[PDB]
Amino acid sequence: TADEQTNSLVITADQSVQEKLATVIARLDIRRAQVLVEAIIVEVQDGNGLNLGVQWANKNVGAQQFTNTGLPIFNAAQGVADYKKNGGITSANPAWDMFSAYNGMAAGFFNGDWGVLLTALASNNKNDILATPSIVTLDNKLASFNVGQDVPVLSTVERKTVGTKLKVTPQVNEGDAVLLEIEQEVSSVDSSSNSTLGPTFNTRTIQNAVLVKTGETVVLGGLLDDFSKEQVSKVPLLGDIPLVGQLFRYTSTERAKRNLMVFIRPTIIRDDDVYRS
Amino acid sequence: GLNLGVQWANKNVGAQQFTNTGLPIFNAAQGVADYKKNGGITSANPAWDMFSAYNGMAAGFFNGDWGVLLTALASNNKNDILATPSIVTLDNKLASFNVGQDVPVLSTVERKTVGTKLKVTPQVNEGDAVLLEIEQEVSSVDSSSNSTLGPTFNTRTIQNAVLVKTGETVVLGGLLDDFSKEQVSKVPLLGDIPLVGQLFRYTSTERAKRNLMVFIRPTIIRDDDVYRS
Amino acid sequence: GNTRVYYLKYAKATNLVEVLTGVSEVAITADEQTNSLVITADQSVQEKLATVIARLDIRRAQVLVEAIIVEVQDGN
Amino acid sequence: GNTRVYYLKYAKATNLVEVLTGVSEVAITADEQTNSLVITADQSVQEKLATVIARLDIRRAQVLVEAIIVEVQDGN
Amino acid sequence: LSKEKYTRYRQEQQQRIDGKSKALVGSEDLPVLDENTF
Repeated sequence: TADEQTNSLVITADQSVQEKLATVIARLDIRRAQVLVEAIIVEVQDGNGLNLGVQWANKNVGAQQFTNTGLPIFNAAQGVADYKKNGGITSANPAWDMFSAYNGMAAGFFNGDWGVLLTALASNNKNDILATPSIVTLDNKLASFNVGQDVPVLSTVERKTVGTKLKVTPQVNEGDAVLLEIEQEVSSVDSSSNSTLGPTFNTRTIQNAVLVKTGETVVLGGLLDDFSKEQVSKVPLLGDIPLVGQLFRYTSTERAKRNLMVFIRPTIIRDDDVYRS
Repeated sequence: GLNLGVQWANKNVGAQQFTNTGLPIFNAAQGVADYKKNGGITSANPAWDMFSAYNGMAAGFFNGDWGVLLTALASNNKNDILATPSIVTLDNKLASFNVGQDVPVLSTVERKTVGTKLKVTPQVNEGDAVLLEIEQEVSSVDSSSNSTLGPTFNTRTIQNAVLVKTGETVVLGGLLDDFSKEQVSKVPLLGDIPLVGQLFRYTSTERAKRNLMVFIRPTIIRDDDVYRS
Repeated sequence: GNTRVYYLKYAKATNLVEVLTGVSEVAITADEQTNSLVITADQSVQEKLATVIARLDIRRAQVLVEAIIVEVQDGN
Repeated sequence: GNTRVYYLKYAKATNLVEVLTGVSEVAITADEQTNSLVITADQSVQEKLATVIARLDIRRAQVLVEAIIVEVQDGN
Repeated sequence: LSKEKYTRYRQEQQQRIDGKSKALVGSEDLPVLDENTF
C-alpha cells in the first residue's frame, strides 16, 4: 500500500519477499526521459482570377449583353444616358447599385451609332502561413498545447476550442527514436458564411502515429491542392474567330493553389544539462 | 498591413474603380460634385457614411478631363505580453492560482473562470529535481465578436508533465506563428507593367507574427531558513 | 529473482499484457508510466516468455500514403 | 519453446484468431499492433496449426469493377 | 523521403520570392523553412 502524501510505498512481507521486491522496485523506479516535440505547419496559397468581356449594343442592329460582367450594356446605357441628361445620378436610379459596386476598368467607346463597353478585372491573391507549436513532456505522458479561442456552438449551446492545437503522447524506445502519437490541427472560425445554425470553422487536422529518430525532422503529411476554372459566354460563330473572337465572348477565369506540409521534429532530453542548452 | 490603390475615372473614355479602397471612384465623384454645388454635405447624402469612415490619405488630382484618386493606408501594430504566476505548495499536494474573472456562459447558464491560471502538482524526487504536472493557461474574454450563443474567449493553454532540476529555468512549450496575406485587383495587361503598373492595381497587403514561449522555474524549499530568504 | 521487469522498446506494455495474458493463462502486469512489463513466474516460464516478448517487441514499419485525385469537367 | 509467435503476411491476426479458436477449441491470441498471432500448445499442435495458418494466410485477389450505365431519351 | 518534400517545398517558396517583381507593391515574404535542416 502507498502513502500518497510522502509518495512512499509500504510493503509488509517476509524477508525473502522484501529482498525480491526491493529489486523489482529499483528496476521500476527509474528516471524517465523527456521529449521536445516541434511541429512545423507550412501552408502557401495563391490564385489569380481574370474576367474580361466586351459587350456592344447598337440601336439600329441590336445589342450583345453579358450579365456577370458586373454591369450589363443595357443597365449601363440607361445609367449613362440618365447621367448626361440630369448631370448626376440620384441614389434612386436603378443603375446606382450597379455602378456603386464594380471592380476593374470599364472603358466605353462610341463610334457613330455603335456603343461598345469593355470590362476587365484581373484579381490576384497570395497567402502564406507558418506555425511551429512545440511542447515538452515526459514519455508515455500525454501533453496538449492549445493556442486559439473557445467559441460557443449551437446544438442549447456547447463550447468548442478552435485554434492551433497539438496533442502528443511520446514513447521513447529505446535510446534514440521515439513513438509519437500526434493529434494536431490548425482551425479557426470562418468570419464569412455565418448562419443561424452556428459558426463554421476552417480545420486542417492530421492524426497519426509515427516513429521518428531523436534529432530528425520528418514529414507527417501534406496536401497539394490545385484548381482551375473557366467560363466563357460568347456569340456562337463569332466568338470562335481566333483573334477577333475575343470581342464577342465574355471570359471569366480562375485558379487556385494550396500547398500544405506538416513536419515533426522530436528531441529527447536524457539529462538536465541538455535541457538547459 | 498596407493597402494602396489608384482609381482614375474619365468621362470621355471610362473609369477604373476598386471597391475595398474604402471609397470607390464613382461614389466619391458623386460626393465631391455634390460638395461643390451645395458647399457642404448633408447626412442624407449617400457619400456621407463613406467619407465619415475612411482611413489614410485620399489624394485626388484632376488633369484636364481626367480624374485620379489615390488612396493609401499603411497600418502597423505591435503587442507584447509578460506573465509570471508563481505558487508555493507542498510536494504531492495540488496547488492552483487563479487571477482573472468569472464569467457566465450559456448552455440556462454556467459559470466559467477565465484568466491567468496555474495548476501544478509537484513531486520532489529526490534531493534535487522535481516532477511538475503543469496545467496552466492565459485566457480572456474576447470583447469583439459577441454573439447570442455566448462569449468567446482567447485561450492559450498548455498542460504537460515535466521533470526539472531544482534551480533551473526550462521551456515548457511555445508557438511561433507567422502569416502573410496579399491581394491585388488590377487591370489585366496594364497592371503588370513593372513600374507604371502600380497605377492600375489596388494592392492590399497584411502580415502577422506571434512568438509565444512558456518557461517554468521550480525551486525546492527544504528548510525554513531558505524560505525566508 | 522470481520477478523480472522487462523494458519494452517498440511495444506498448498495456497492449502486450493482454496478448501475454492468454499465453500465461504466472502473473503479467504492466507499468504504463515507464512502459515496462512485469512478469513473475518460474525460471522456466521466464526464459520462454523472454523469447515470446523478444519476438513480439519488434520495430514496426511506416507507410507514406499519397492519394492523387484528378478530376476534369467541361461542357458547352 | 512452448509458445510460437507467427508473423502473418496477407492475413489479419484478429480475424485469424476467431477462425483458429474453433480449431483449437491450446490458446490462440493476436497482437493487433505487430499483426502477429500467438499460439501456445504442444509441439504436435504447433506443427498442425502451422500448416493451417499457411493455408489460411494466402494472398487474396483484387477485382476492378467497371459499370457502364448508358441511357438515351428522346421525344417529340 | 522527408528531405525531398522539405526541399521541394522550400525551393518552391524560394521560387515565389524570386517570381515577384520589384517596382510593384507585394507581400513581404516569410522566412523560408531552414537551410541547416538535413
